[PDB]
Amino acid sequence: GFRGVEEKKSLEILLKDDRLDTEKLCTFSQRFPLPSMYRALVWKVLLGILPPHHESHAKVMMYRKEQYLDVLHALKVVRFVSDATPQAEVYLRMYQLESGKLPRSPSFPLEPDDEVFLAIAKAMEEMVEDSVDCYWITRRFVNQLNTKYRDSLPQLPKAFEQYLNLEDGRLLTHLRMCSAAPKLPYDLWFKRCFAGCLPESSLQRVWDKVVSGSCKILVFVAVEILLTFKIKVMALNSAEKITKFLENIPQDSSDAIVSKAIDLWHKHCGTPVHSS
Amino acid sequence: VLQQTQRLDTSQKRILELESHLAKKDHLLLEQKKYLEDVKLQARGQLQA
Amino acid sequence: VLQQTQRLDTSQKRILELESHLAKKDHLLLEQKKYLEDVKLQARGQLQAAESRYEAQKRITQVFELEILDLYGRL
Amino acid sequence: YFELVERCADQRPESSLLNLISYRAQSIHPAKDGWIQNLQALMERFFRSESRGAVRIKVLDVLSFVLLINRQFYEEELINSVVISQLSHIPEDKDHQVRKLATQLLVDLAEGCHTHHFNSLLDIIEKVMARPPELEERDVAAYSASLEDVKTAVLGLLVILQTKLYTLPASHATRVYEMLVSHIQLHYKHSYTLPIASSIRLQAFDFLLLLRADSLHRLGLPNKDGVVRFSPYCVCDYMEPERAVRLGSVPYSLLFRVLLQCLKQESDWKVLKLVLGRLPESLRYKVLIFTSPCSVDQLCSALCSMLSGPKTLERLRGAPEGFSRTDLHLAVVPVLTALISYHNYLDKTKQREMVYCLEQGLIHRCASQCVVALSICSVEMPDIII
Repeated sequence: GFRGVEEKKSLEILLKDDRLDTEKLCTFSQRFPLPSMYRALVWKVLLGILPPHHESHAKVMMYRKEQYLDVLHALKVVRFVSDATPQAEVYLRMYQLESGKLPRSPSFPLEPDDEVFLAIAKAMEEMVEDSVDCYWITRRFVNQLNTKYRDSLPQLPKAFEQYLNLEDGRLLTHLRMCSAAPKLPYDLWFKRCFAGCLPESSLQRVWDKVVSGSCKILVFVAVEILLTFKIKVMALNSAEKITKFLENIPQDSSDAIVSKAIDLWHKHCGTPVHSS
Repeated sequence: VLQQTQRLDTSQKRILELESHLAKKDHLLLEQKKYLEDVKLQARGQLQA
Repeated sequence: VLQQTQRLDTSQKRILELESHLAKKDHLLLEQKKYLEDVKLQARGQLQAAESRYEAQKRITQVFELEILDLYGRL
Repeated sequence: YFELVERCADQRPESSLLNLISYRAQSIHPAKDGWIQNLQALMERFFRSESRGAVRIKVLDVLSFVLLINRQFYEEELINSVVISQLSHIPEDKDHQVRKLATQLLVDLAEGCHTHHFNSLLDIIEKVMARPPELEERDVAAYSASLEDVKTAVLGLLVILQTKLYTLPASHATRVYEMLVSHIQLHYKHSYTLPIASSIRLQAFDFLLLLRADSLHRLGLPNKDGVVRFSPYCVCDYMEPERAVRLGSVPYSLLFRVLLQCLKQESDWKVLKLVLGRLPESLRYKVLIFTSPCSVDQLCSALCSMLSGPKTLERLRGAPEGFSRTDLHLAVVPVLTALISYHNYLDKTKQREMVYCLEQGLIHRCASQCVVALSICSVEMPDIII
């Protein structure tokens, strides 16, 4: 079955309209993966980097590029960044400047928020080719974590504890016998949004859903992580060993991890339905 | 009675015509309302940038 | 004949009211087109006002940038 | 800055909130995106969840100005989004100035609103009109102002009717007439006595008694120049609602019935002086009485029993200091004189009582009217003038 063709053509129809319906684009992003050629466009549109009207994209990208170059040149002028500075750290400093949270000098150690943004920025670099697009996608994504999900993300660990049992109760019982449930890497999974845990070629399938309003996809991604590694987790026998394994999971099974996490999230939270 | 019924029928038909025309005008007004909504959405869409 | 005359008069005054209604809706449509063109014009005006704000702040940062480059050069 | 003032509004001085409301009002016009939502938010915060009088008056005035300017195009959207959604709680509101200004707003709005949201605006006006055992002599005057919203609601119904009678859909004038009449009847069911209620009855009856009707059953009212305009949609005629342009049944029987109760129960002489002063002219239009379930018998009974017994003077108040039974004769005789024309539609006991009242009037200063009336009675009522 050529369902990939159906998905791509439906998205091209959603993108053909002179006004892009962000609600339909969100529902599509929930229900299907984004083709890689339209992922940056659709992420820009849902993150509000580009407005719904397609005509306005040229001028708004001029605005975004001007803002990016102005902030970057300013960081160069106050010597906060340099040409050697990694692109992710450049994005971190640009975000700090734009949010008014720039330190006095780059030698000031990173705050936890800074490391979280840096991790998401590193992951974005591999997903988005263009530096301006990558920076804007990164900043809007992290801002969604701090604004659209400031209350939802803290609930995610409990949702993990719930759905983990609901798919294999004995597995969560195995974890709680180790009393390792509060020591699982929730800051990685839900503040850094699996940046640095999954390869970006499949972390992007997660982030399609995170952009389109779903941070529970993160819960199900973690759940499918532990379901995929049942053979290993049921052989794990210590809280610290579990914590270290979960921060460095084998990356080979990650494509299937995210695919089955999306399947699980479509099974437990239902299939998205187009509005009438 | 015959004159009044001729005039009743013609005026009722004219009323139906005018009601359809007025419905068209109302539809145009609604369309222009959402056109203004679209216009100011586009305008603030790049004003925010 | 009284009922028939009443039915006519209801209809005939209603015609005059419906024609004033169509005239009023056409005039409202005209003033609404003019108002859409005026909000479109205010859109241009506000966009260029924001552009001028940006250019002025860009020049202010340009002066400070030249001061920073001079002060660094003096270090 | 005004976001900060909004997020500390409770602690602000009132003038600061006035400036905030003026600023947010600047933000509310069709040129600005989400202006309806901005108005709804301002209304919620500073009317629905604010309790200071001046702030709510200012936001109500902002809503009034927004409606004054933008009812040209966005009347339906504004009514749905803001007015029905926010002013519906006005009947339960504790601020008398706010309630009065809110029914003035709802009235001015409903006068022109010919959409299907007029019923929703009359819902709020009605629930305002749907309005003590202990009062002190000066506290009566202070409390009296707590009912001026009922006054503006019903005087607003007068303005609304003067407009809605000539405009479709005809159910609007029908509802206004039913509310105006059923409320002026609620006055007698509850036996209201306060001067506000007296003035309400006076003004409402003065408007109601001016409802004329032509031979075509069409209701009519005078303009500013006193020239009658007959309504092409509203007719005095009784339609049973049980099992073409739809036509407004505005039956005169409802107003007639409360006129009966006004003759039987009213205490304010300024009202009876009006009802008796305008009854003869109204009684000229036999189309009104006959086309509706009016009861001429009850009318003659009310007038005759008013003259026959002393109980009317024990019921009246506010009459001139020298008011007497003779003055009552002078006022009722005109109505009986006009009522002679309904002899074929009056019970002969009532005709006998009416002839007796006219005969009794020969003692008083209205002797000329009584003799003239009795001459017509002789021609028209031979079997009882014998």
